[PDB]
Amino acid sequence: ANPYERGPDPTQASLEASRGPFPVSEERVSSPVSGFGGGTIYYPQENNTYGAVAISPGYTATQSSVAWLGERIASHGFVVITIDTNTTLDQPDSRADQLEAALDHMVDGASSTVRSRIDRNRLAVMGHSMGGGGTLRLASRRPDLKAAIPLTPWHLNKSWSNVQVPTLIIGAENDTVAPVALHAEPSYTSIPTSTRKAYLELNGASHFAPSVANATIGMYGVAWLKRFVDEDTRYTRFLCPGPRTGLFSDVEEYRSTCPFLEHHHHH
Ligand SMILES: [Mg+2]
Ligand SMILES: [Mg+2]
Ligand SMILES: [Mg+2]
Repeated sequence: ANPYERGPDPTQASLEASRGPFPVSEERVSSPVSGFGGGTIYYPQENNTYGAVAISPGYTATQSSVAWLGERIASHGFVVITIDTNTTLDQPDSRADQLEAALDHMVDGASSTVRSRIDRNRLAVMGHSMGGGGTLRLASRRPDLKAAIPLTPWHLNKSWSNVQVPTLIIGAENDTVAPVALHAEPSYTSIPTSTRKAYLELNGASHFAPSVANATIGMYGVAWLKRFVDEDTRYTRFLCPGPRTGLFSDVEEYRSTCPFLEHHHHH
């Protein structure tokens, strides 16, 4: 059976809840750290190896705008760094470099407590807005990553025809900053159909929906990471065919390259 599985069997209820099943502790990153502005590493207290996730905030924002996400995701069994960027005005491709440097810091710069809890073969990135653009760029050039989740992404580039990393893009229907028509949707469509991918558009939502605790983002974010960072097929049933859409849905639409096919071993 899958040795990367962690935590009890998921339900809709457990994934929509404020916290996952794992108590978490934090490590503040040193002042001058190489390649990014600083951050907070959230890690399960329970001594095991977990996947690791770097999360970038957006233009004019700090780690505080994605702090909820780092704690919520860590509590489902992941090591998560929420970064500050060099400056709050850094553009998406700079945020891509800073996400990569944060991954390097978790495996090669953090305490033994942190390094010992990471399976460094199993890594993911996430980001809000320009951080979401950074997620796409880094994914484009690191096909070794297990997952990428751009949240209401902004990037001047719409063409991601090289991305092989399983990618879940969350768009916000009423986004006026990074309209899904100009960013999320063309970016999604350009990703090769051979890539495991999905696009979840939040009904009614604005650009800033990922900057505060959201049950839909939390549920689908966690389930994506479980499915791909942990290869956890207990989570496939939430992703494929995916959430109910329409008028009383929190989801306006959902696209995917479902089904998501598994590999396996015999004991
Ligand atoms: Mg086994
Ligand atoms: Mg709608
Ligand atoms: Mg749409």
